[PDB]
Amino acid sequence: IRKRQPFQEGFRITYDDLEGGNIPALLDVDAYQASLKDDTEQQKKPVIKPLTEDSKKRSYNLISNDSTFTQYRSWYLAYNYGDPQ
Repeated sequence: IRKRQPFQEGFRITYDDLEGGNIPALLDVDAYQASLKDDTEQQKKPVIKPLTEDSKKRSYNLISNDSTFTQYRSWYLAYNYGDPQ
């Protein structure tokens, strides 16, 4: 990663600098699958279920419970999808 204007000094990048580059959460595959399949055993699939914690119950630090984004942010993500302006 380099700085487009290079001669002006300094190159520091902080969390606030990655506007709009918030990393999407990972959906709960198991949950979706299960739901659909037992609906099958009986529609009404809680696809939605962004997963909150990992196996060892380590949090993914979601921005909120009813959102699809985590407090994690990435530079790559931003340069590619963030605001071009």
